[PDB]
Order: sequence, then C-alpha cells, then structure tokens
Amino acid sequence: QNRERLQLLEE
Amino acid sequence: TLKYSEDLDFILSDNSMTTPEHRRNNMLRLCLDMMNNEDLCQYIVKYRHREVWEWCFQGTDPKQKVTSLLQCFIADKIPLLRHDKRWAMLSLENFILPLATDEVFPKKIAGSRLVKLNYQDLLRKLKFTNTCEYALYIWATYLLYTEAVYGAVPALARLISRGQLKDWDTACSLLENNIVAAPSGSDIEEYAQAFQTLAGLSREKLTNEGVLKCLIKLTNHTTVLELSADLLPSLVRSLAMSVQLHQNNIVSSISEIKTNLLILQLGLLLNIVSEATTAASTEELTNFGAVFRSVFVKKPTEMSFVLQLFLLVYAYSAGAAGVQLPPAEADFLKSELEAFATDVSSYNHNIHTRITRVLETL
Repeated sequence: QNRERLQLLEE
Repeated sequence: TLKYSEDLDFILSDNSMTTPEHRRNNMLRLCLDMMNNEDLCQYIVKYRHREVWEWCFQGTDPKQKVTSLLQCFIADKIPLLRHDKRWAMLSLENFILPLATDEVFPKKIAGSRLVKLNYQDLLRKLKFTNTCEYALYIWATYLLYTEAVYGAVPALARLISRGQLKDWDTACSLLENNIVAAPSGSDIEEYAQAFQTLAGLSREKLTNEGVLKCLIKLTNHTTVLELSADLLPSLVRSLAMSVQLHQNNIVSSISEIKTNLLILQLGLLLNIVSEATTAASTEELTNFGAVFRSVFVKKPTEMSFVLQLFLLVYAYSAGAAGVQLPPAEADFLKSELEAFATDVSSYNHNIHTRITRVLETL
C-alpha cells in the first residue's frame, strides 16, 4: 500500500 | 486518404533546402492542423509516423524558442513508443535539459500577420505556453528513460530556487530520478551543489514534499553531508521548528498531509543527525526534549510510525548534546526503539541499522 515509510532512504 | 498524404508531402519540405523561418512556419501550420484534426493525427501515426518525426526533430536548438515549443507539442501529440531509439533525436543533455531550465520565453513571434494569428491561435490551445514547462513535462512523461543526465541535478535545483513556477512536482521528480545510487566523484560534487541550493530555499520549501524527497535522496550520500557540513545546523533548526510546530500530529493524527510531511522531515533529520554528530547537537533539536517528556509521562499502548521515528531522531539528538536521561526515561526509549527495530527490520534496513547503532548508547 501507499503509505510513506521512507524506502527512499535506501536508494 | 490522399488529401493527408499530399498535404504532408507539401508541409514536410526538405530542411536542407529551406531557411529556419520557412521550416518554423511549416511546423506551425502542421501543429495547428494536428491540434484541429484528430483524423490527421491518426493518419500520421498509422502510416507516416517515422517520416513526420524525423522531419520535426531533424534539427533541435534550445535557443530557437518558438520552434522548440512546437517540437515539444509534436512529441506530446504523437509520441513514439517508449523504447523507440528515435527519442534520442531529442538530446536530454543538449536540448531538453536546457529548455527545461530556461524560464525566458518570447512573447512575440517574428512573422507575417497570418503567422502571428496562427501562433496565438495555437498558444490558446497548447497544454503549456512556454518551453520551460513543456520540456519538464515531456522529460518526465516520455523520457523518465534514461541514463542519468549530466548536469541535471544542480540545474534543476537552481531552477527551483529561482521560484518562477507555481508547482515544483515535476522538477523535483526529475531531480530525484537523476540522482544515481553509486555516484562518481563528479556526480557527488553535483549532488553537493544541488543540496546546498535546496538547503538555501525559503523555509516554506521545507514543507514541500517534492523538495524534501530530493533533500532526503541527496543526503543518502554521506559525502554530500561532509562537503556541505557548515549548512547542516541551519537546516536542522528549520526542520526541528517545523516538527515542533506540528507536534500535536506526532502522537496522533487524522491528517495525511501533516503525517507524510512529518515523516519526510523526520526522515531528513535522521539522514543528517545519524551522520553528523555536530548537527545532531544543534540546540533547537534538543527542544524535542519537551515532546519526548509528554510521550513518556502519558504512555500510549499504541505507537505509530511517526512517533517511533520521532523517538529515534530524538535519541540521536539527546546523545550528541550529552543529555542524560534518568533510568525510567532511558529504559522507555530503549524499549520503544527495540520494538521499532523489530517492525522495520524486514522493510527498511537503513532505519533498523540506525536504531541498532543508537541502542548501543542506551
């Protein structure tokens, strides 16, 4: 689902 | 039909035999027909797509603004398939990026009376009336392709900081998508530049989700933080005051906008404070003290991701400023951090890994 969970920190 | 076929033979005049004004004028007349006639568009795409495309994109020059605008409409009106190599006739680095980052667009067209009327008429119909916005749109819509574009990340950051557009979502997304995961030293210097630019924006821009994601993404490379270290306490103040402003939304929240915003500001804090112990001790971040006290006193059985993230960022602040928490406060923190570690371990190794590091001091 589309909830902000900061996966951005891993790219 | 014929009609379209003979029309096209005419309008697609040999570019090596015409002046740029005549070329421009035929392209204008083509765009305006296509804008007015979906049937002509279907015809082109079924039967003459490659010849029309090679004709439109035979020459590209970001200094010819009116032609460049027409060419952005063509790409948008009859796009080639995603992997068609003839998309390379629109050079990202030498045509699209320049157009995307230059806000100056002429308000008049040099030409006959009818040319000028035809141009006004087209402009009233185009999705965008300048190449800065059309070229951003093309780039993000059809060319999110693409190897990283050299010079894109700082040039986009400079475009945001000049502040001419009313919506940055597209600029930011293209900036974000042109940050690679294994940058060279040269990419890193570009990333440093861009980060210093975005970190220099008005405090308002620190509430813009697009900008925060760029800032998070740039700060994933710790060498960007070292090259920009003297700016970090200032960014930290801004972010810590913003979080403090919306502290009512940390424990509980019924706002998607406020929650995502706090998560992204805390994620950006985390990126800075877990790597720069000097910035972790910035005085306003230690005013997160107040909020942690609130939470500790009136315990809750339920801990949302945002509160967990707040506590992690707080543990970094406390540690760097030499805050000593009495044994109750320290054990509550250590304990909520360990539970957050068990949640995040299967989906965010970066956060887990930051929690572990911090628990060594508890």
